[PDB]
Amino acid sequence: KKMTFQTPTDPLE
Amino acid sequence: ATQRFLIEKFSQEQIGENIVCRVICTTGQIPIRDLSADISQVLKEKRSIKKVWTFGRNPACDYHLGNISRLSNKHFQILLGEDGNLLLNDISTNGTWLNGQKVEKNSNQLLSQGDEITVGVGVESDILSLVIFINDKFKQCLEQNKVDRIR
Repeated sequence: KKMTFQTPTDPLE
Repeated sequence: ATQRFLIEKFSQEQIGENIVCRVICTTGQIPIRDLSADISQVLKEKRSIKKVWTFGRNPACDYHLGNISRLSNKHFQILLGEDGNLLLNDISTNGTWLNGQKVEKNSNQLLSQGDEITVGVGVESDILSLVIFINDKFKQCLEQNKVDRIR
């Protein structure tokens, strides 16, 4: 599965 | 006659049997749909809210989009009630946008005429816009908000 980001939360940085 | 009726069907009787608001994607991604609420239920039920629509990539959602990771199952939700107006409730994991202006999630906002909601913000190439069309016919009935008890 690794990391199937169902919905990315925008990696703000 | 069906040939002409098919064309005439567009101009003839205007749609709005009990339609609240119509969602139309201008960016060309999601198929147009018609949101509606029963007047009797709204006029009879004078509570906090009447009927609310949930939009997103979820097949449950009152609105089924295409398939954008930037969007959540239920990216946004629309509520109908109060009195004779409409409210827009964002419910996305990343956020819901209004004409380029990001609004507060799970927050109620006063609907706008032909308003537009943008979603999937983060990448200029990963944003999707949506246009909301308010039914003039519906507003007419709600505008009066009077029980048609006249025989």
